[PDB]
Amino acid sequence: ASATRVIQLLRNWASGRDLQAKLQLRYQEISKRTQPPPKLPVGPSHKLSNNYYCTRDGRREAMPPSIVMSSQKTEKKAVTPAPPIKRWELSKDQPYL
Amino acid sequence: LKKTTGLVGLAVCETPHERLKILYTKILDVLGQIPKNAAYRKYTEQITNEKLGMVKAEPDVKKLEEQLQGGQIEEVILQAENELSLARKMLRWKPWEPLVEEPPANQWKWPI
Amino acid sequence: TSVKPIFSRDMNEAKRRVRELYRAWYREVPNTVHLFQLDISVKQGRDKVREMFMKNAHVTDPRVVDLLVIKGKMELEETINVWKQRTHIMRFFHETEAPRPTDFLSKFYVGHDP
Amino acid sequence: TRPTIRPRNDVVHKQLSAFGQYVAEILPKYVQQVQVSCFNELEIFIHPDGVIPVLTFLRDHTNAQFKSLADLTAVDVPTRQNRFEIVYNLLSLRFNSRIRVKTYTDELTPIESSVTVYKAANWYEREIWDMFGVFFANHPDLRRILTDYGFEGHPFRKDFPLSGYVELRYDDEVKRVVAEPVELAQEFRKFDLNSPWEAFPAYRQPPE
Amino acid sequence: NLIEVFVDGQSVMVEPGTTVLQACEKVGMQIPRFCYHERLSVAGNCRMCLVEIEKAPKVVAACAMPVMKGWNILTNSEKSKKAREGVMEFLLANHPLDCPICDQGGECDLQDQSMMFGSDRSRFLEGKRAVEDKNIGPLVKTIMTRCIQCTRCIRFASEIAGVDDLGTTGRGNDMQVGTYIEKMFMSELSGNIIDICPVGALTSKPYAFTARPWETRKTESIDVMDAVGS
Amino acid sequence: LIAVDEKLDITTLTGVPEEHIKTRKVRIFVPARNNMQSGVNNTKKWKMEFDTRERWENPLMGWSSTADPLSNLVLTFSTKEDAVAFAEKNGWSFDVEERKVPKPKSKSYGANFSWNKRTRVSTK
Amino acid sequence: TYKFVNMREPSMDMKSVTDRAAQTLLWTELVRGLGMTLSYLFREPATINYPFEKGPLSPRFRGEHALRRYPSGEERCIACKLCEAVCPAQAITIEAEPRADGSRRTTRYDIDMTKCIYCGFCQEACPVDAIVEGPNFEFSTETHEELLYNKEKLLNNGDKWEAEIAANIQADYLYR
Amino acid sequence: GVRTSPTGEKVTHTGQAYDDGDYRRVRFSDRQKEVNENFAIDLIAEQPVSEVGSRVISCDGGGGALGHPRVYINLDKETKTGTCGYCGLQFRQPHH
Ligand SMILES: CCCCCCCC/C=C\CCCCCCCC(=O)O[C@H](COC(=O)CCCCCCC/C=C/CCCCCCCC)COP(=O)(O)OCCN
Ligand code: SF4
Ligand code: SF4
Ligand code: SF4
Ligand code: SF4
Ligand code: FES
Ligand SMILES: [Mg+2]
Ligand SMILES: [Zn+2]
Repeated sequence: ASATRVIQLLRNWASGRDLQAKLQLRYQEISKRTQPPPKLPVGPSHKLSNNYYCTRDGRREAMPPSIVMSSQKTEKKAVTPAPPIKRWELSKDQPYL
Repeated sequence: LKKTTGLVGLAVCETPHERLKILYTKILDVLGQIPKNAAYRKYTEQITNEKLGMVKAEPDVKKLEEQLQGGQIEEVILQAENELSLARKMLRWKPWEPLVEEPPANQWKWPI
Repeated sequence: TSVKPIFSRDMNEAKRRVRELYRAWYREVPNTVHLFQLDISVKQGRDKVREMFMKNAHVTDPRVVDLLVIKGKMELEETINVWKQRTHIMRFFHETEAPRPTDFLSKFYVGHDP
Repeated sequence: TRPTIRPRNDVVHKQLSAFGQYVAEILPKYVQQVQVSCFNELEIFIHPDGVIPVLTFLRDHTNAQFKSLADLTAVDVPTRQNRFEIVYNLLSLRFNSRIRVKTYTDELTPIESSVTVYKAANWYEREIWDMFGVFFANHPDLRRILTDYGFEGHPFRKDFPLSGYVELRYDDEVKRVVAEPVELAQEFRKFDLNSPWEAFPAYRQPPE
Repeated sequence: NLIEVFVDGQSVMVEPGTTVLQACEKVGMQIPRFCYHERLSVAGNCRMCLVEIEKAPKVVAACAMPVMKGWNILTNSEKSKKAREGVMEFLLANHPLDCPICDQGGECDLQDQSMMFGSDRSRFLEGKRAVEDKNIGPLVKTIMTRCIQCTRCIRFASEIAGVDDLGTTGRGNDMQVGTYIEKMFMSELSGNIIDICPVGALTSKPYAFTARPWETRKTESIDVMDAVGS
Repeated sequence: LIAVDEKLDITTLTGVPEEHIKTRKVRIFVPARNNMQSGVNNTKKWKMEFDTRERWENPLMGWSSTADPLSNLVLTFSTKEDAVAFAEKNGWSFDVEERKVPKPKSKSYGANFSWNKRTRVSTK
Repeated sequence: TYKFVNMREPSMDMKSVTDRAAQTLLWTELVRGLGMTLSYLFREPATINYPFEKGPLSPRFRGEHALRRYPSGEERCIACKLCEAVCPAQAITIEAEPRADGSRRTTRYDIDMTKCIYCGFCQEACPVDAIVEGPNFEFSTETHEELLYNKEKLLNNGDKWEAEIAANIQADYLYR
Repeated sequence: GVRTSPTGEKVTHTGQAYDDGDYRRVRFSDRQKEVNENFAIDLIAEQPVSEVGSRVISCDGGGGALGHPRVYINLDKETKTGTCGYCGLQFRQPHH
């Protein structure tokens, strides 16, 4: 930025940091507004052979839901919807603020 | 022994083992009033005996929390209380009876 | 058949609830005219209450009558708490709608409506 | 590999099926059906008066700690005798799972309020009442939540027109906003989009 | 007596002479088709209705193959799906890129059956065929680059309308549908070739460019120009 | 449980205006197949729709105006009985059209080459 | 993993107690906040000098609509109504008929700019790049009726903005 | 190519012009009528006819992916030019 050396020093002292390192106004460090043309990739289904839609058809593999039990239609162990969630580990990066 | 449970409104219990034993015994006593063939009775009796056996075999609180996998011992006590209340209500509701009524002919048919 | 009763097991209990709601609405018209600073009379308000009660006089189902008194109680509590504005209270009167013709010849002159 | 097809999780499918059988055995009086959709979602269809028992069980049971009510809504299907379908979405934080409970009702049949089980049911059931006309029996405060004061009709029913029946404007003669019958400068243009050819054979219904 | 056949393993009791397409229709399955119309004769030339039988190594034309006793018709098998994809690939290989300027628009069987039974990508890296447009009067507009040579108009003209003025001239990829001469196809039943033509090759000239099928609302009334009451 | 023997009537609860309850005749029908296509998938369910009302031209922009709330309202039913019950409980008048299904037809490819019958085709 | 945002306890040594007592009696953190605000005072403002300076924009920006032409001057729109079909807000009204030379061309093309949600679906769905959402965004009017554009207005917009529209489409057509 | 109606009102490229007795002309009083001066029909008629020595030509409108969908036009009828119907461009075979 454009600032006098006195003003920069006063700003640094008042805020207790080096503001010139982290500036909130953008000075020529950003990308140019004109860029070279791109050339994007195609994808996995852009082959000329071995590419039949019936083998890569997601929607047609959807099924009606499976009827586990219907009213119309040994000692079993009690079950749970899923295994119990594991206890979280305290962060190694910074456990406390 | 610990200062906080980390959860607002959940206080540390000084005597977790005694409270858990009391609660599990009370739960088992309530389950005795349910018909023997009820599926509810067998399952919750099984899991209560499973949990009650651990509280009588592990005197260390951290090891007991590890074995129960219920979070913290205060959470375990709260869940035992919830289970006891549910057992009383189920004794009142009696859900082991056959189905109340079947739905109409096409009540769950989809798409429609 | 054996349908679940919402509030009333018979039409007489439903009539009782209707009468209670009518008393409540009747006794609140002076307060509503005063609080909302309406330009209508208390007699006009009571006549509107009677008219709104009387357009459901053909109902013979206790469950429909229970639902009607439930909705009437809700819209009575909207008036008492001044949740409604003067706008809604006067929406009960249709003071801005033109008089719709009701005879065949007038409807024929006006347009295509049956 | 199949880059464009969503992978499946048979382990979670098995776990959900096992828990559905578990619940159906524990509560024979009310559970009418149990399904597991192939993207691993468990769904329990119950008789409408088992709402409080089934929800309290799913909340308080040790092997089903569904302490959180994610949502509560209804679906309107006019072709059914019980057109309205009440849907409860529960979340279990202890077992990191989610469940769905489905109930049916019509216009004149109340459903017991579940505010004694979940506190979010209060506003959820107020919205269901406001938008569909379903009455909840023992509700602390059942009134309109989203519609205008004095609004007549329940807009989310399938037989309710999209633009409704009345519209508002300010009238200078009476110096207030007025409600007048709806009248559109350009009428909503209804498009017929459905293709006359069947898309998914797996859902084909019997000719009957 | 009725014989028993199977569609995807489900038993159907069908009269002898019933075709595979009609048996699948009986169980509720509509086999894709371009050249087949139930009011016209059977051509079997578009090859879009090919299905697999349980033990047959070869696909059969569902529209022209009578069912035999104890046949299992695999309507959603790999062989049937690949056959449909190949046929649709050939059709769209020579078709022109005219959908936005085509009155058939959102009511085209080539489009709908390409979205339902065909592949979503094109392998055709050559030039397309362009066909001269014929003129058959003021009612029917012909843009014959969109013709798929299903010969419905020929069969309809001949059998239904008793007019034998339509046919196929030439052979091979350069086979064309028309009159071969500047003759107008004027008949009291001429718009039905507009209806039965699956593609935009035959379109209504009065209706040209005015609307799109999704916009329109449909009112079911009767006809008052004569006493048939159509 | 209580026993009441009445025809279901919910007009007082639906909030529809009286004119749109009493002057409306709906049409219960199965849609006719679009003759421009050979698919038959849109002829499976019953439809309920209202009678057409007036549409005029906007003085500004010339758009199409309407004053009929039920102009775009179309309901889908799986059965004629369901559609009729819905119309009856909502109090509308209704006209029911019986479903039209194509009759079975005898198709024979070999008929194109008859020795003595007129079914012999002059071209393929 | 997780972390605690507020779980630390202060040190109870006499030095720390005196430091906290000084912070209480002498408003140290309050003066620190004052210093931060003063630092911002001596920084440079971020305000641009509108209307003489404009904020950055991109070729993808969706502003006012326009109907384009081929280099010959012929309209690109062929009245295919794909934009009308895809429009979320039902803001496009189209009516077409054969032209005097038999072309498939529109007779009515309206866009209600008070109904439009400026989503850009119409220019995605256009197969001929006829309807575009140009770079203009300063077109506020004084009456509601002036915001109901028709074919003449949209063609005028295309003719006025064609250079910039062409440049933006050239810049961004390889990402499409 | 704009044209003026007998009432003084400009005629648009669709032929629109309010009648003499139409009240709706009041909206233009103390204001103007929005009419685009360039007529696409006139400009495309001003375009010349290209001659190519092949039975079938292809037009994509110019620019490739910045034009219209590529179509093929059959130049066999010697009594008329083949018109690309996306862009209205005429093509012909060299005669004589
Ligand atoms: C030789 C013997 C001499 C004997 C004299 C010894 C005295 C010297 C040492 C004691 C001096 C103490 C200073 C007196 C002022 C203290 C005020 C105070 O009570 O401090 C704060 C209260 O003060 C505030 O909180 C200030 C709030 C408002 C601040 C907003 C503006 C302040 C920022 C501007 C700085 C002001 C600069 C003053 C300049 C004056 C110029 C004339 C404590 O309150 P709490 O933290 O909330 O806790 C108390 C209960 N637990
Ligand atoms: S006939 Fe069908 S696929 Fe061919 S251009 Fe027309 S709409 Fe497109
Ligand atoms: S013009 Fe139409 S009906 Fe005739 S053969 Fe071609 S695609 Fe079939
Ligand atoms: S930007 Fe979106 S809302 Fe606006 S006209 Fe285009 S499609 Fe419609
Ligand atoms: S999508 Fe493009 S070519 Fe089609 S009608 Fe709209 S503006 Fe015209
Ligand atoms: S429909 Fe059978 S081959 Fe054409
Ligand atoms: Mg056609
Ligand atoms: Zn071109």
